[PDB]
Amino acid sequence: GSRRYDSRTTIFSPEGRLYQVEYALESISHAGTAIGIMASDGIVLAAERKVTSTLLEQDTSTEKLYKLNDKIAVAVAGLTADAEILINTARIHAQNYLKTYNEDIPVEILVRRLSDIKQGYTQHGGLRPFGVSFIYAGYDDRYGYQLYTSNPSGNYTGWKAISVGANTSAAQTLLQMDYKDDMKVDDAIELALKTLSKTTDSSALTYDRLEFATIRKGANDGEVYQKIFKPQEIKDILVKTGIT
Amino acid sequence: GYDRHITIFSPEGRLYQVEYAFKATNQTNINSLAVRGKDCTVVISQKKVPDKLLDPTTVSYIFCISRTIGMVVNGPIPDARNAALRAKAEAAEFRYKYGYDMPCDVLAKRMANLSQIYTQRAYMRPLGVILTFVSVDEELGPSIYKTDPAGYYVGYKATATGPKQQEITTNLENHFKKSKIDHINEESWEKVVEFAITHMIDALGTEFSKNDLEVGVATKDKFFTLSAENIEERLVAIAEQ
Amino acid sequence: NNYDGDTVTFSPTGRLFQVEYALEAIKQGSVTVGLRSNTHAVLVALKRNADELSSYQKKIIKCDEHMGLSLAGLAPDARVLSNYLRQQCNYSSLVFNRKLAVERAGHLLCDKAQKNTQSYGGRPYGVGLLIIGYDKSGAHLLEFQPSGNVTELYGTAIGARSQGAKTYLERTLDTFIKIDGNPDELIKAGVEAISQSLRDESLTVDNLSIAIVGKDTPFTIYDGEAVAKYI
Amino acid sequence: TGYDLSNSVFSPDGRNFQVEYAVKAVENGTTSIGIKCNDGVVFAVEKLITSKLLVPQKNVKIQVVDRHIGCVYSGLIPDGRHLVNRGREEAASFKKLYKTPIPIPAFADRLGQYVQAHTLYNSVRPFGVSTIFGGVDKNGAHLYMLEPSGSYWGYKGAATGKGRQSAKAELEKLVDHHPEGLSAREAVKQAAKIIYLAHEDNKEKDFELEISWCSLSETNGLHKFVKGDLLQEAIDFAQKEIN
Amino acid sequence: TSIMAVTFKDGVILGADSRTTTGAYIANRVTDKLTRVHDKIWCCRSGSAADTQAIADIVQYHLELYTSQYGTPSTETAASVFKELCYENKDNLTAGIIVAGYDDKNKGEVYTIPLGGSVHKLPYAIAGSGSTFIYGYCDKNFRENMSKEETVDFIKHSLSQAIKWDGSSGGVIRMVVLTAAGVERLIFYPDEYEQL
Amino acid sequence: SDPSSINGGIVVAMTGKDCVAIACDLRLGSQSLGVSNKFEKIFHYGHVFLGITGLATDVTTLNEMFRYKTNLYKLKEERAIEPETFTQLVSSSLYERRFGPYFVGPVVAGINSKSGKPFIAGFDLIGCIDEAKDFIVSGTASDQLFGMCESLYEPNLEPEDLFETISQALLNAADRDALSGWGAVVYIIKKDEVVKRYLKMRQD
Amino acid sequence: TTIVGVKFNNGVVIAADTRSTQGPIVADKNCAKLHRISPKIWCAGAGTAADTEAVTQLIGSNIELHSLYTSREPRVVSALQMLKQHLFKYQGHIGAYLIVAGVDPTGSHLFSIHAHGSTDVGYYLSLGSGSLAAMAVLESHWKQDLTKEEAIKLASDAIQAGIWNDLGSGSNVDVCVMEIGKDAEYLRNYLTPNVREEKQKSYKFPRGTTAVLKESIVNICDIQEE
Amino acid sequence: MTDRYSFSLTTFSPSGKLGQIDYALTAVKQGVTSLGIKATNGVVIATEKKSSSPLAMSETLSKVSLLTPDIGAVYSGMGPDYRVLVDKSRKVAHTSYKRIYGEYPPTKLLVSEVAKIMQEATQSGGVRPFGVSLLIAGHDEFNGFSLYQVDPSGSYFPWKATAIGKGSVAAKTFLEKRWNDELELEDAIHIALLTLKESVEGEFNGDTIELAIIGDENPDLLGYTGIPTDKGPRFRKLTSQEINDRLEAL
Amino acid sequence: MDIILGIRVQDSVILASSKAVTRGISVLKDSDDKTRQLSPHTLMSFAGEAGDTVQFAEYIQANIQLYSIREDYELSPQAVSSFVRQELAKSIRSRRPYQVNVLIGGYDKKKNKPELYQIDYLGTKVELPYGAHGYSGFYTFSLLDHHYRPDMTTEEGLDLLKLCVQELEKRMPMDFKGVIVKIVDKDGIRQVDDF
Repeated sequence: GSRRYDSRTTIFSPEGRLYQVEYALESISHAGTAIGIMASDGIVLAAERKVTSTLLEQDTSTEKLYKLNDKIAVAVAGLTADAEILINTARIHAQNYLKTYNEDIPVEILVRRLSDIKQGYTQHGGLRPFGVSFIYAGYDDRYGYQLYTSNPSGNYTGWKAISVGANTSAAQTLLQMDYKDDMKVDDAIELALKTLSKTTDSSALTYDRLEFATIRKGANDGEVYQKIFKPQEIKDILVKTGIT
Repeated sequence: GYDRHITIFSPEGRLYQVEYAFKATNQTNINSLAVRGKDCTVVISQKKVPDKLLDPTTVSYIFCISRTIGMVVNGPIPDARNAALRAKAEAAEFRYKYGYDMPCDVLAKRMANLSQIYTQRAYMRPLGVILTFVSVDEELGPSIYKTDPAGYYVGYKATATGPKQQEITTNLENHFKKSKIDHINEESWEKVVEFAITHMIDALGTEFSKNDLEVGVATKDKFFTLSAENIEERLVAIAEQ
Repeated sequence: NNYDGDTVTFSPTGRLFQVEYALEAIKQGSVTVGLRSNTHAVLVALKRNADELSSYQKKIIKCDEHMGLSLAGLAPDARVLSNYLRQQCNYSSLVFNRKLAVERAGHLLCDKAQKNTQSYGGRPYGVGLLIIGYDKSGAHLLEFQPSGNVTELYGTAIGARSQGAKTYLERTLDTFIKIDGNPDELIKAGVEAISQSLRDESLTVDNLSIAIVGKDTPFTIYDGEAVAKYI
Repeated sequence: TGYDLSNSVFSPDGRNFQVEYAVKAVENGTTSIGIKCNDGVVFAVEKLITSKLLVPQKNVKIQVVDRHIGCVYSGLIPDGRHLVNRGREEAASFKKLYKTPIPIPAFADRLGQYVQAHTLYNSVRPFGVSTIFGGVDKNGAHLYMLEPSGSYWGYKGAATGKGRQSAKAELEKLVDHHPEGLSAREAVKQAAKIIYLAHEDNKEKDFELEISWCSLSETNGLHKFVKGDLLQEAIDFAQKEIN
Repeated sequence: TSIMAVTFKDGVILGADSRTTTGAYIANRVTDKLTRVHDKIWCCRSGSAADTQAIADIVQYHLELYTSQYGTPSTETAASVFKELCYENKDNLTAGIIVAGYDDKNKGEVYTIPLGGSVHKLPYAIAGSGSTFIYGYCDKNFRENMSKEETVDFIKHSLSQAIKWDGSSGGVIRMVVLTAAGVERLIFYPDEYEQL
Repeated sequence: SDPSSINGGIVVAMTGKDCVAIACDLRLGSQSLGVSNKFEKIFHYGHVFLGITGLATDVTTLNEMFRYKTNLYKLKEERAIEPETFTQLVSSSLYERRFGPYFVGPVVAGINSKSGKPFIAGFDLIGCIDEAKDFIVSGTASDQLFGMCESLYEPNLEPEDLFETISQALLNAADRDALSGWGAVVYIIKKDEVVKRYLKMRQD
Repeated sequence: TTIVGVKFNNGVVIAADTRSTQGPIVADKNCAKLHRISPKIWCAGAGTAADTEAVTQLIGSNIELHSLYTSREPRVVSALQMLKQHLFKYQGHIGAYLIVAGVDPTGSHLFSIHAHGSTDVGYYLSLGSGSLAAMAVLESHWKQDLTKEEAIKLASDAIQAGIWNDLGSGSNVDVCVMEIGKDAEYLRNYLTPNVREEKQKSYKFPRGTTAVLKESIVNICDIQEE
Repeated sequence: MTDRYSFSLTTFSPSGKLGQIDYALTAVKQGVTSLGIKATNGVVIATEKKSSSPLAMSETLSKVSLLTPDIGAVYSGMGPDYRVLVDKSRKVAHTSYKRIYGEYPPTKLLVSEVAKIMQEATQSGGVRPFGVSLLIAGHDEFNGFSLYQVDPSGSYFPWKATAIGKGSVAAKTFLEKRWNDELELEDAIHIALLTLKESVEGEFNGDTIELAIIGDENPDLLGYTGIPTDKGPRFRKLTSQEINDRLEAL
Repeated sequence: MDIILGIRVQDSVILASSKAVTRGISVLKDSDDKTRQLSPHTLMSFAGEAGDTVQFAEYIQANIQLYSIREDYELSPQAVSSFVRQELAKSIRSRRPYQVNVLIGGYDKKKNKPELYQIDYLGTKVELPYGAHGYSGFYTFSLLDHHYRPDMTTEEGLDLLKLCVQELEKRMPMDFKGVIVKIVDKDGIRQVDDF
């Protein structure tokens, strides 16, 4: 009947590799670059927009930096439509954990669940996996500042700075060169843009092609303040570092 | 290339399984006409019994979907029976949920959406029929809505379906540029049956016996088909003139 | 070929290869022969075994007190269709207090085989049955085919080199059907009938299996040392 | 092509190749006919005798539905016996819900929809039979023939199976000579004659005749098997025409 | 409620009250009880208004479907639909329905379905809470094959009594005449029958 | 048993001139025995205030219920939910469990940001909207507040006068009731800031 | 609670009182009972206050959808027939009693509908707790051929009689007139019968009457940079 | 039976493209041109009603639709695929956001729910992606006027003005020259007619052009006048007579 | 029913529960602990319906311990209370409820503060300086008001607790046969052997 049309996506190849996983990664190297630099007292998230025109509305726009709850944000690299389903079960799962324990969910648990959901899509069901990679940038009280990435495999690991999207080889080479561990949020701001000026496909880096975001311990009391920069604050930070 | 065996966008953007379905319809060499009167809608359809063994009356292509929406079908007759059984169920279901008689618009838009579902799922072939609903609506007066195996439907001042439709189409275009109205004017509905038959004789180039036509008239309050004597009466009145 | 993938496909001439292949499975099996008169019905069965140390496989299944069948071919499929007949023979005896007529049992198998080769993801059954039985209207002998067809016969064989015994029974048709009232002679006509199909493997007293049911005889099976009388 | 490998895939011609192969499975079967009498219907079937082992007149291939519809099919006997079995449930749930025996023009649609459903989906085979059914109800006699498309119509007379080219012509002689109406008693004689002539293609193996009829005047609207003196009187008329 | 239906020479006539009481207070004093469920197969409701209306909707839906597939329903049929819902759900729905109908073949016919769910063909029928008070009057005075002018007067007299003795009936009497000619509504105000 | 008088409590809310106030008592009983005096009935999401009286366990469930829905709301639309909308949300959530209700009687109070119009709303068990321009009351001594408030209230009070009224209203009704007392909390909501005052009242 | 509906030659007017109560306590002195299914089908509810508010919205949605899908003014008989089906599926636990009035192309209509599902057509219906006091007033002066003026005066009089003679009724009179081919006219607070006389002696306390223990400030904002 | 259509028809190809979705966008480039311009006090969206015959009446057919009382839509591509999406969207505004908040969704939230129907059409088993791109104009009180484009992959972006269809390349470059930020509603309409006159070869008059604005509020369609808390539709579709008037004033 | 007392001193929680178990007219067994250790710093005592107790204690103890293996991080005693409250609230709407009252005593090593929680069978959580359930809160709440101070040490609190039980011995009309006492504090969980 319909035996013929099956792609049989989920079987191994003779080498021991999952075909659909290897492709999804290649697809993800076409999406605009995203970079995370973790410092002692905060996290920077800078992502290079894709699609731009003098006729595109930019100020209200939001295509790569999404907020999950109070203290955790992500950056998307890949199919923005596919990701929008994985962002909605992340929020739901977060508040469901707040409903049952009365604590902000630990960063380790909210990562581990979105990787099980990715893994479970290559295990069975014959569906093509999501084409997404996340940079989970989050803060709990247990370990302080954390970074995580996941891949359409499911596998996830922690990083002090990492790149996904285009020129991850080129961007990862620069980042190893300049990273240091005494860094502060304002040095990391400077490094994240310095890496994006060199890897950019643009003839010149410009404020209207950036999505920028910090999570600082800074801000009143002990509480943590997440700040997705306005389009206008990015023009100021871009003259401050003197790239323009 | 499995795109000519199920409905997935071809490399070109087409849906080859749907473009094929249209050429499956035009094969019965039946030519259908539907024109509007002032207070009625006439539809005349060729009937062709091939062998003397088939009983003449059971062969038919006009169905009575409700009390005021008749539907003349063009295509292979099993798909028509399938499309007819399902349309009758909806005209009942409508009157049960909302308590008034399913207007024609609404029925044509329901079948359209039902057609679409079959070109979206990979496990049903589209229907191989063109459906032409005719009614005297309660609100909008005389109506015709012709629906396709893509899902497309649209209103009509008058329509023609079949292999030889090109002859009838261009004959209708000529008449409505002369008269400068959207509908055959003549007041009684017998004069509009006369008018329909005369444009069929011209288009196809051939005259009609009374066994070769099957006729359906929608006036407000009832839809009916005309018997072999009431057809004979029109035929003799056209030959007089 | 190309059309023998599934049973959903008619071939370009109309044949259903998956159903003609299932037929093959009965020509691999052992011969069994069935005949009947008006008073009694009889199955003579060649039991087959593997190597020496093997014991012979049972080819005769008791279905009820008045009905049983023998199988030829796939022994796992026979036990799935005889389980389904068992439930039917109870279902009749409890709800209508009525010994299930043989003519009906045949039409139930017919219907069950049809639904199983139309479904996508089924498989035709690969086994033949001779179903004998004695009801209100007398004795019957049915041949069941995996196609579905149930045919009522006076005698028949199925299996390997069946043709030898199928012929023998159409010459002797007038004589073994008139053997009424003597169960002993109807068994002897059937032992002869199975010796035409045998080429090698002379009968033994552990090789042969006989069932006989009739007007005055609940369904009984003779194995082992109980078939020393009929060789 | 490749438009034939699976069911309900259109070709460029519009043809549905799987259904066209199904018609070839009907043409392989044995011959059957139906005469629409003036007040009833007559059914006739050619049952090939394959062996002398077969018991005579116990493998009857005419099946009744409810208590006033005769069905007789050609092609693959299993496919049909499942179509009839299903027809019996549709008819018993009509008589349950409206408490009146199901009209014959209605019973025709319900069987068509069930066949037709097996050319929508691409995972169940089309049916490999053509059924000729009918009987008597409040309006009178109806005779229908059903193909593996789902296409059925009324017929003055119908025939399917291998010998159908012969029989369509012979049937036609009896409709031109009697516009008045071939009367019910006369049609049992004629049925046997037609089957005996259409049997000249299959004249290799002897056959057995079986007639049944549903008639308003004769059996009061029920369905019975013509038998005994009346079946024997017909068989004699048929042997007299071919010799 | 007090309803009756009476066959006669040319067809059938249905009669009904129009009072609908909830306790002692009269909620609505002009309630149509004679409802059309096809073009010549009418019915009369009595019992729990909520329950009969539900059964009449589903009958009017079944029969509109039945007409577009099988042709004209006989009156027998429409009766058996009513029956099938009353009897499957007899636990809750409390409905007593008279189905009167006219073909051209078999002229007038009356079926009554009491609370259990049991069709019964009768030459007249009565139901409702005020029926008890006219069982005697109806049985002496009925005659098969009355004149249309004579029947009307025989139903008008009966319900005149069924209103006078029962507190749960009253108001205008409606009558619906089912004949070959079609449907004709009649109405009789309380001054046309209380004076009598 | 009365599913509402197991725990008691009373909530009262008043408008003024460009400000609102919502206040309650802090007792939590299990019929005769008093258990705790720390139990608060008033919660805030964004700048909208919700008081909930009744069965104590459904106060805790229905507070963590509404914190869930509004957090999700605040992540999509990117602004705290307004009081006018939030009132439809309370109502729809309750009626969702029409059969076997939450035994509560929520009270909304806040100032709508766009317009500056102060806004209060009341509820009952199933969930109807009591709309008032005066004051909303709720709880087991809701009969006593209705009479109390109506005598005191004068339309348009300035924020520091409103604070006196809603005190006398709540203090008197608690000591005429056998399920309220043990302190009281009063919020004064203005657009810029919120000022919370704990009251010294009698411990009888 | 008192609700009347009076048909007249050119349209239909539906009037109510504004008093909503919860027990022997008057919860609200203005809460209108007139709801809006669709722009020319109005209805009003008696019985449980949460059933009539919720079940007009569950029919509001489905009737607005259906209105865009046909591209047509949504008939009254549509809402009447869809309400009936929802209330019968719960076997009359939902205690909702509505007067559904309105206009559409076919003409004016007016129905009542009881908890279980029984409906009534009428030329003038009343429903509610003081519905009996209203019913009397109608039976006295209603005639045919009422003009638009007389009917309003009639309807509002019936609601008045409910106010003076029933306890559950009170407060103000609301009206809504729907004519054929014009927009419905909602006359919110059409008649003030009784106003609250001014208090004999104003009551207003000095400041510092209340005794206080603490004061704190509650945070209602996103923390900011320092 | 055992229907085995669970495996999706879309699979990742060895080149890092999602095959079916690419093709979908070819068929969107064959659809008829449509464009939208966002101004200071409104949006306009317009298209050409392709009338296939003179017998056909494209009046009964619509390529612009009401989704809520304040959110319209227009489209490019497959007729059918459009009509069933407008019916899911009308439904899901009500079931999942209007009942349970009492308010019509804000424009940027509805688009999110519509972007979720596209996703499920390309993820789940046995379906093919939709053959359309929507432009969704709308107004809500906190973000003002907004215009959105939705793709058949699921992605949506907010545009200052934009075109999709056959002459999308020639239309987008003519909009960048004529667009600025000061545009009122009247001037943007006149820039919308000029841009459509390039891409339309045949008839160009009020009977064959469909044009609809999200603009100032209307209290004339309100329909139940006599209540200050309501404000009525912001969407108003310009009729045939109105459209010929802005061609005299061309 | 059966007595459970909880008093939170300056650096520990003390939980005291009765030995006796009364099935039938006999006192069947009178040494059986009525308390399950959840984790090395949280102790949960429980009392209520027959047999429901054991089932609702081992159930909770399984999820807390599946959570300590998963993260290698002992849940705070603040969390553990809201998880027991979540279950009890679900049970009241179910076909058959769980009538179990719990005192959760725990030493939070995060802030070096002990905490006591009371959840009753309806499902109401409240932080308390001392609590009880049943009829015990009727005899002791008036004695703890007079003597308890927040600065007491463990040695002092036990002398207050010896007095509370001596109040129950006079007025209670039921054997409970003295208590078992367990202390939760920063050093772990120990059992006071004496009365």
